[PDB]
Amino acid sequence: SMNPPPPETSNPNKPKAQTNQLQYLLRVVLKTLWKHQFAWPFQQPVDAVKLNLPDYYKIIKTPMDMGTIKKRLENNYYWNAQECIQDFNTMFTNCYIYNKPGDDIVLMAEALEKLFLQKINE
Ligand SMILES: CCOc1cc(N2CCC(O)CC2)ccc1Nc1ncc2c(n1)N(C)c1ccccc1C(=O)N2C
Repeated sequence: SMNPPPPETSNPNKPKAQTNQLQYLLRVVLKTLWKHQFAWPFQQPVDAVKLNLPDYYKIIKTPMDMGTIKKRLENNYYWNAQECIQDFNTMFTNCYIYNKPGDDIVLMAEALEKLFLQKINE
């Protein structure tokens, strides 16, 4: 019947930071993934209503997507780069937990994860 609210992208109790690694994650790592041909499923929250996934938000306890990560980065939401990296890992992990080995969406996530890891190697 209804999707939960997307994850928060701003929080005035949460100190704003921008570190040099966070600056790289936005301007290089997120930008590279965002423009990839496999990005489209991950550019917004999972729409469990439209995809007809009544159990998604029961199983996936920390939903995450790159639209949220982009906004977090743009809003200086993260305290350091490790917390941003954790969000990306959560995003890939959610897709692997909900879906099945060999599903196209899974194979897309694995390719983006590999790319992500290659880019965070600078
Ligand atoms: C922006 C446009 O988004 C979509 C368009 C279409 N279609 C449908 C069929 C029409 O004919 C044309 C368009 C289908 C899916 C998406 N979006 C989308 N968002 C998130 C997920 C995802 N798909 N996949 C594939 C998953 C499917 C099942 C369970 C989980 C997921 C999943 O883990 N993620 C990340």
